[PDB]
Amino acid sequence: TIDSARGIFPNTLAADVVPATIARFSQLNAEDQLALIWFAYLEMGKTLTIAAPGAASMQLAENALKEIQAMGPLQQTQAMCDLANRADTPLCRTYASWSPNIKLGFWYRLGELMEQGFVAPIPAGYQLSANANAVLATIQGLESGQQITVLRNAVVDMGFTAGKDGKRIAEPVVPPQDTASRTKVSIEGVTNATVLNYMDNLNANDFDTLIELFTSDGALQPPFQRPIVGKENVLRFFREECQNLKLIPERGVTEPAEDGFTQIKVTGKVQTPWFGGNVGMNIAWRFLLNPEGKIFFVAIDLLASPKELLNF
Ligand SMILES: CC1=C(/C=C/C(C)=C/C=C/C(C)=C/C=C/C=C(C)/C=C/C=C(C)/C=C/C2=C(C)C(=O)CCC2(C)C)C(C)(C)CCC1=O
Ligand SMILES: [Cl-]
Repeated sequence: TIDSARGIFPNTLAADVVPATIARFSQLNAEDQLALIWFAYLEMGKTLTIAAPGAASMQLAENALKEIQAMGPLQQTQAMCDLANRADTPLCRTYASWSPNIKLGFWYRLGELMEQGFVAPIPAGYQLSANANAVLATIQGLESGQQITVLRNAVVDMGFTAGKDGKRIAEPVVPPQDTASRTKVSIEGVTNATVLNYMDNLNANDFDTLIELFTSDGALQPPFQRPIVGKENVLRFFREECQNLKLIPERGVTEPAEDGFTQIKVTGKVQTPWFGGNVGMNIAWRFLLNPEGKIFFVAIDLLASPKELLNF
């Protein structure tokens, strides 16, 4: 089953401090949630610059941003608290319809406006609650790759989803990289063509080729999230959330599994277009391939430390 395949390579130590820290953050008072992330954002910006949101994304968030910018200060603060509290409001429903990148670009803009004083800032001299100060301390002790994953997950969690098949807004799909200019990965130990083609197609934004590597019932499990099952949902996820990554796999190991299956573990690094080469996340991929080589299951794990990379 997909759910049992979740257990392959049980030695892999994932960075479960990330969902732990998100769960602590999610307990906090909404104003402290907003202050804490402001605090973390300012500090992090001393050494790491976030890439600008794409034009399409900004256009899609523009109405909502304008609405907030038109509010009085107290209402601005209430609107941001509504998003953090996951209140059911029109703003919260609009926000929930957005892909992660659009939500991130919305908050990018608000951060700039708060820095400039045009959107109500965190109150001057604000002191975090006892629980919130310790949450921030944990965040600031993590590796940058973990730090940025905590911030993304806090952003994505905000807002209010009412319904099963509500509208989904995402950025337009980029055209795949021309075949001529495509790079090929090299992985120590691993010549498996399905793994190599996985990595190379994702790096080229070639989602239609990538999806064809999977079994019809196959699943992909992103870090700290449940498996996404079947070709339509996995392709959806590629198109909405997996554009412009850079996968830098380094080494792997290849083992038999029950029934002519093969299990392969690869470790390496990943860069998100929000940070480019300044943040390299430590990642493992865990593949379960059927006898024909298609992908029945792949898990992508954020690793606890670089000491989890194979043969560090
Ligand atoms: C919120 C907020 C603010 C602002 C906050 C702001 C502006 C925060 C901005 C935060 C940003 C821009 C975070 C970006 C994170 C991106 C990550 C972790 C991507 C990981 C990708 C991975 C691992 C993908 C890997 C993958 C591989 C390898 C596969 O093989 C398959 C695909 C898959 C995707 C799984 C303010 C500052 C205004 C204060 C108030 C406040 O609350
Ligand atoms: Cl990303």
